[PDB]
This record gives sequence, structure tokens and C-alpha cells, in this order.
Amino acid sequence: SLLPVPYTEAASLSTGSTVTIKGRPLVCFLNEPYLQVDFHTEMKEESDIVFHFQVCFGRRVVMNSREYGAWKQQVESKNMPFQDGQEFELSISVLPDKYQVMVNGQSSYTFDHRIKPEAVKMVQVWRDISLTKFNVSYLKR
Amino acid sequence: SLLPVPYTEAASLSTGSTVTIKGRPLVCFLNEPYLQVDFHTEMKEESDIVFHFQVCFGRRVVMNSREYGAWKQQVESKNMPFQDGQEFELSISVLPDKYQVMVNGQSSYTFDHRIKPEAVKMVQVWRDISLTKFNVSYLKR
Ligand SMILES: OC[C@H]1O[C@@H](O)[C@H](O)[C@@H](O)[C@H]1O
Ligand SMILES: OC[C@H]1O[C@@H](O)[C@H](O)[C@@H](O)[C@H]1O
Ligand SMILES: OC[C@H]1O[C@@H](O)[C@H](O)[C@@H](O)[C@H]1O
Ligand SMILES: OC[C@H]1O[C@@H](O)[C@H](O)[C@@H](O)[C@H]1O
Repeated sequence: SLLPVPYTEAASLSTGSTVTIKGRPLVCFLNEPYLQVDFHTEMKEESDIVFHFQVCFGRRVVMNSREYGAWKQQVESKNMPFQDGQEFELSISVLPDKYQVMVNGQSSYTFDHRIKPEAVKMVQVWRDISLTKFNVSYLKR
Repeated sequence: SLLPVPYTEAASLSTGSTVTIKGRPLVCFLNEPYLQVDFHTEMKEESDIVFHFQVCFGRRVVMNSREYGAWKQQVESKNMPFQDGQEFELSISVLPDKYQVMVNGQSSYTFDHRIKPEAVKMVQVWRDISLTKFNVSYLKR
């Protein structure tokens, strides 16, 4: 039972928040489907991006921020724990100094805070996936 | 009234065939939505690609072929007739020596045949668009 994609949810983050996503690539890895997760400063999709996470399935991952409309220093990883044809579970944790990205229970990517996570007002999940689960935790002070 | 995306239709092409697509990018150009159109040799999406057309809206266009599983020589264009937030009409014509790509009635891209267009059995239209129209002409001998 699938959420609409692109998926937009208002959100707040601080140290101890987790964003958990469960989905499936729409097509085989040979065709290089993408997944993107963006942490935005406003509900508007043209707003700045505290954390940009983009998977080219089978190839690579890039992370960046978009600050006053401009992309900053791109970070690239060849790490590819995602499995061709499989549902994945992605969890993004706010640590004190960085985001930690777990794929199917394995630490795969981290990204030091360029902007306080308190700036985040919105998460968008989009590109070439079906989405069965999206959750932000809110238990912590 | 929207076709499903990814959109797959069985197709045959020869000299004089036109593929016409009407759609809209799902998000603003600042977020770099993609459009891809692939002319496949089989109904299977892992099959070879006679003509690969990929738009990064606002940025560039790449064209290529995938032959026995391997991408060949990429062709890149900075030509960007697509308008931020607008519905587009894309028509791909089979000329004797090449594909001609019209965007909103303007010749924008061409790509010389690497494989006879008669090899095409399937068209796939996918990535970050809504799709209102897909048509292959079949009037010619
Ligand atoms: O998704 C679009 C953007 O992805 C970023 O990682 C990159 O820094 C930008 O140049 C742009 O490509
Ligand atoms: O911000 C860029 C850096 O982010 C860190 O969290 C990570 O440990 C490094 O691998 C590098 O990605
Ligand atoms: O869409 C995926 C492919 O696009 C092609 O143009 C390119 O030659 C390949 O390297 C791959 O990037
Ligand atoms: O095949 C590569 C070439 O294709 C032709 O049709 C076109 O005139 C050139 O611009 C170049 O794109």
C-alpha cells in the first residue's frame, strides 16, 4: 500500500530524530533508477536544502546542501549496499555533529551538519521508487 | 487524465514514424527533475536501447545507445527549450539517417542511427514527469 511519490511531509529534526523510509526501485539497476531525499528549510520545494541525499542505484551516492539557492561542496560515495530488485529500509539519524544513513541495518553514509538540523521544516522523497513507509520519530526533548 | 509512469508501450518504427509525448515535469527546474525516453529491442526493460534520450530539466540533454548491455559514445547538448513549470510536447521522428527531436514545434536534438530503427520493439517513458499523451504513428508502408 503505496504513499504518493513525490512524497512531501512537514517535519522537525534535532539530535536523536530518525527518518525511516521503506521503498523499492521502480526498475532494474541496469537502467540506473534514482532515489532522492531532501531536508528543506520551508514547505516550498524551491526552498534551501540542509541535507540532499541522491542514490544512482548500482553506481554511486552524492550528498550536498543548497544554501541561498546555490549547491555547495558535493560529497560522493561508491558504497552501494542497495540490492537490485529488492525493497530497502533507509534510516537517517540526526547525531550531534552529522547525519548517519543506515541501509538495511548497515551504516553506509555520514554527512557533517553544515546547517543546524533545527532549520529543517520539510522532507521530500522522490525519483524512481515506490514508497510503502515514511516516519519521523519525535520522542526526544 | 494521466497515463501510468513509468509508461511502457510495444512499438514498431521505420522511416516516417513519429513518437509524440505530452507531459509536465513533476517539480520546478531548480530541483533538476529528469525525463527519459528509451527505444528498446525487447519488451524487457533490461533489453538493449537503440535510442536513449535523457533530459536534466534546466541543465542538459544526453543521448546514447546500450548495445549488448554496454553504453556506447554519449552525446551531450546544453540546448534547453523546455520551460520551467510548463507542459511540453516532445515529438521524435525517424528520418532516413537519424532521429529528430522537436520540443514544442522547434527542432532541438538529432541522433544518427547506430542500429536500424526496425530493431525497436518497445518505448519506455519514465523519471520525474506526469504524462497526458503517448502516440506512435503507423500510417506508412
Ligand atoms: O540533483 C541535482 C544536484 O545534485 C547535487 O549533488 C549537485 O551538487 C548539483 O550540481 C546538482 O547536480
Ligand atoms: O561532510 C563530508 C564528510 O561527512 C562526514 O560525516 C563523513 O565522516 C565523511 O565521509 C564525509 O562524508
Ligand atoms: O541513464 C544512465 C546512463 O546514461 C547514459 O547516457 C550514460 O552513457 C551512462 O553512463 C549512464 O549514465
Ligand atoms: O550521433 C551524434 C550526432 O547526431 C547527429 O544527428 C547530429 O546532427 C549531431 O549533433 C550529433 O548529435
